Amino acid sequence: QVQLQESGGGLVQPGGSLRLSCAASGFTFSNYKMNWVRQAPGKGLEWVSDISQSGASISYTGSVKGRFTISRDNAKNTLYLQMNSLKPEDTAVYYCARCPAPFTRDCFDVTSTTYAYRGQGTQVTV
Amino acid sequence: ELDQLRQEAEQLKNQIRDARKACADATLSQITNNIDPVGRIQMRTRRTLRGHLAKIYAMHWGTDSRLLVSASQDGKLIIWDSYTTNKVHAIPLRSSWVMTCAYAPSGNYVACGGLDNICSIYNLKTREGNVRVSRELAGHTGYLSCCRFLDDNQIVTSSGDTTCALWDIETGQQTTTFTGHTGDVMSLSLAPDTRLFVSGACDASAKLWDVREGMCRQTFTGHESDINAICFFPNGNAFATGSDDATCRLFDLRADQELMTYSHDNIICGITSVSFSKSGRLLLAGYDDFNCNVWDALKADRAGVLAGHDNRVSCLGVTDDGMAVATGSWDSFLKIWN
Amino acid sequence: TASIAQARKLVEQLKMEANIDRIKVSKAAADLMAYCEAHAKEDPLLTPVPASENPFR
Amino acid sequence: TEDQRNEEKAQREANKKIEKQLQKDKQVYRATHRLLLLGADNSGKSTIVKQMRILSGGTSGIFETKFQVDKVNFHMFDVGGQRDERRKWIQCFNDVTAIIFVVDSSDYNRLQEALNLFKSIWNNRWLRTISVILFLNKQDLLAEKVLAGKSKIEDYFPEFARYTTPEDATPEPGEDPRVTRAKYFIRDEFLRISTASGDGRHYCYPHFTCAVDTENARRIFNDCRDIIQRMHLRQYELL
Amino acid sequence: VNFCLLEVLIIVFLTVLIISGNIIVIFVFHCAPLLNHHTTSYFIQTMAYADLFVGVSCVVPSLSLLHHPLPVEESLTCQIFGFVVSVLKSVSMWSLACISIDRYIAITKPLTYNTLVTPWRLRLCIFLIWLYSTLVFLPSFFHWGKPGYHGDVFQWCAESWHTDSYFTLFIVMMLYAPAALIVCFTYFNIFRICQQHTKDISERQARFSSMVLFRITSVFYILWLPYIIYFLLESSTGHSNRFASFLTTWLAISNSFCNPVIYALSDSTFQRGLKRLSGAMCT
Repeated sequence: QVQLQESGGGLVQPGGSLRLSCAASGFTFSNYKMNWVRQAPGKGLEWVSDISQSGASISYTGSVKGRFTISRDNAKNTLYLQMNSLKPEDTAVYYCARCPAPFTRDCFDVTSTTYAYRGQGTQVTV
Repeated sequence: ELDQLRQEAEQLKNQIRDARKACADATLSQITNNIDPVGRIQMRTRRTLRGHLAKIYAMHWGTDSRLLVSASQDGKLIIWDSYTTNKVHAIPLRSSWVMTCAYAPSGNYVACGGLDNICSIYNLKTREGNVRVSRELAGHTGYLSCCRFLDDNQIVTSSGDTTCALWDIETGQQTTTFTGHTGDVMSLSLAPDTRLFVSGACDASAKLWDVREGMCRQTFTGHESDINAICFFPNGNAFATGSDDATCRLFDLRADQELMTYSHDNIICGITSVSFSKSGRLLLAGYDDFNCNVWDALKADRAGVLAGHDNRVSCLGVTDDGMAVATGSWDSFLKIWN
Repeated sequence: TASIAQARKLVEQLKMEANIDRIKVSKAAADLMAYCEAHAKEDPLLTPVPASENPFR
Repeated sequence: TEDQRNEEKAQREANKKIEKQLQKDKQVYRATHRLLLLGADNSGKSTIVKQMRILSGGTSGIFETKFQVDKVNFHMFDVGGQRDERRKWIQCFNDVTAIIFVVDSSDYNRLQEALNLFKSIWNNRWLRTISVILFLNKQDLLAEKVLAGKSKIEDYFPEFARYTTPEDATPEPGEDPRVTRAKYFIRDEFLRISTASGDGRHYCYPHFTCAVDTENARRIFNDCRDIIQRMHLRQYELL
Repeated sequence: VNFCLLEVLIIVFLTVLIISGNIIVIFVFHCAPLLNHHTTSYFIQTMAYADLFVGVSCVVPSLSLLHHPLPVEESLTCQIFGFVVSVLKSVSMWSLACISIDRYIAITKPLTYNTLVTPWRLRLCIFLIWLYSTLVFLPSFFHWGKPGYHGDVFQWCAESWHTDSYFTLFIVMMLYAPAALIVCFTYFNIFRICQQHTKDISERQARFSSMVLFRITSVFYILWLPYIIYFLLESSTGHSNRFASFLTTWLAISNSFCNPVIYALSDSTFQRGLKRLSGAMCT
């Protein structure tokens, strides 16, 4: 089975710092493009960041470009979101979403239904 | 209390995992020192069935092992004579976006479905000689990815709305609806006895269902990505899956655990169609590397390669006689290989 | 109310999976080898067919 | 064996009749031009297909319309009857001439989802050869959103602070240099994807489309023309 | 037989490559599933069949230079040979121009292309090409001129049969100039459109910082044009080097094997089809 568990979070006052860690088991972690997707309350889901297979190609949404930083280690099978200078707009559930296939640069991970390789969840509140 | 429920589910799935490890006393490939490898297999295109304008997305064989239905994306459901290369029928479909076709075990009917989100059934043995659609099954809310006749009256239909269904064709309603999957069930296979069927989904899980009681008998999760293609082993005990992980997996229903992983380092495209030969010694696998492979299912080795297609292999079938294997593909031709 | 019903459904589905009469995979391998050596003399693709009984040649 | 020969002759007659019908259908099939229309709930793609439609009622899953411009058939699929996951039914459209991509250009928070969808379509191993006719919709509403203030596009896209307008058309977008600087920033945001990959196999054809625009049929026409031309020039490999 | 051996070795070196390449291309285009029926495959098949007929016409100069079989007239041979292979070259040339037509239309009318170029018009087109090529060289049998210096390897037919400038200016304006004009105009338009599109691609790649058919046609015309210029020179005013006539004529013949070699050894997907068909041949 494939699992994606998120560790970190809790409650942090605005302007704080945090670092979410996704332990993902059940596949070859290196061969996939990993993603961080949030769900603010009263909203849908919306993609926040993504990192390519080797970690070279990195992207963030147009709000957290300077603040947060995605990273990954493939010998530890872990995907990190280093969150800095947090905001009341950052209160959301955080899922380490996986792209559906390996060796590809196309991803479909924002889906309002139960996407299969999305993580379980983590309340991050500010 | 959702965290308590999650840890409860983790406890029961660890009980399942310990039961599977208790089953896993020895791996299959360890026991098989004494089996003879198949060695060398080469198969040649006996007939190139060229009649399709667009990409062929589905095929189904006949139970007579000669009359095969095929489905392409131009809107044509073409029934071919595999022996004499004669197009005995060619239906224009209502919506050209079909992704599956079925051939009734009696041979009297064919079926189709796809992005029209409807399972149409066409009567081949019509009185007047002009094939007409008999009835449309319009209860699914996603797309349609696989349909199989149990007989001339009961049809089971996989779908993109996460649910399989079983329908009464003469009534037009779902006799039952299998609603356990999480996302986009792509291929369903029928057992020989037609009392229980298996289906793999895009949730990386292949699940065994009982036909009569409408419930999910078993769940298998070994794959890492979307499952595109499933078939039972010919006896009905095992089944192999082809996923977008670029690996095939052989599970066994009586052990609730995967037995083989048919993969190699140099194959990085998802299996699009899978099939078992009549003995089950050969597992045939369509691919997005434009060529099929054939595997020895009992050692996880590449028995051979079926390379004849200019585009991805979208469909793959073997006769009930076991003499031929037809491979359709996205380059708009079927090829029949012995 | 919906969460309790979902919990009952999921626990009972995983419970129906839980009490299943499993068999060791060595016996599973033995059954597969027995079925394949049953049809080893019969499969038209494990051994190639002679051209006279082939309907495609 | 005589009735066997009659059976083979009837089979050959059936094959000849079928293949004649298949030639008759292949002509119409190659005559028509397929267009996968893609968009979102925000994007007014129903309005766009309405301008190529108006200038019976069925719920059979997906909308599938016909328009014609200079005696060329255009057959346009709106796939609006499936789930919100699309990574399997999008593979059916690897042979469409041009994917239409309609984007609501006014809603800046939805644009990251729109560019993520565009980047998925561009880099899909079955859509890597299909050119995209991007239809940036609702420019008259984007003009309102930028000239009204109180909606911080720089806070929705931080790269907009260090962006300058490369080129402009004079009458229709050239009334104000702020909204123009907005709209091309949206356009280049998609074009930065389109030029990031694809070795001449496919191109973006971005258009600034208002809420109402009667010329979208001709824009699809003149872009599909260039798409067919570019692939004919791509079997020559003059590059 | 020093010059005899040299010329017959040249003729053999032409004809074996000609027949092998054209048989190969004909079997490829007959057995190809994807490359069975195109808008250009009919013309390419016609080129291959025409050059195979060039080979089965060029077999008999080898026999006359080695084993010497002659008919009752004993001079009619060049009268057929210098006719028939000449017609075949015309059948090649115009077919290339026909290729240069339809691909031009494929770029100029790209959305209505399959409405302008249908297989029925292809069948009519190859029929018109063969008929026109045969009709133009018919006055050779009317004693109004020699239709070309093919068959000059027959020692009788060079100095006994005399070209006429009226016949030469008849066939050059009616067969030799219009094919070159159609090819020149069509490849001009193709290259102009390719420059416009390359400009567009280069502009868009500037904004974000950080030809097997051509070579078949080109090689045909640059290997064929020396024959035209020396043919027109020798038919205009009474001065004819024999060695240059032989060189230019068999250089013009030499493109018949050059087209299969250039096509197979220069294209990629046709090379894949060649390898797949060779595998289905060996296996």
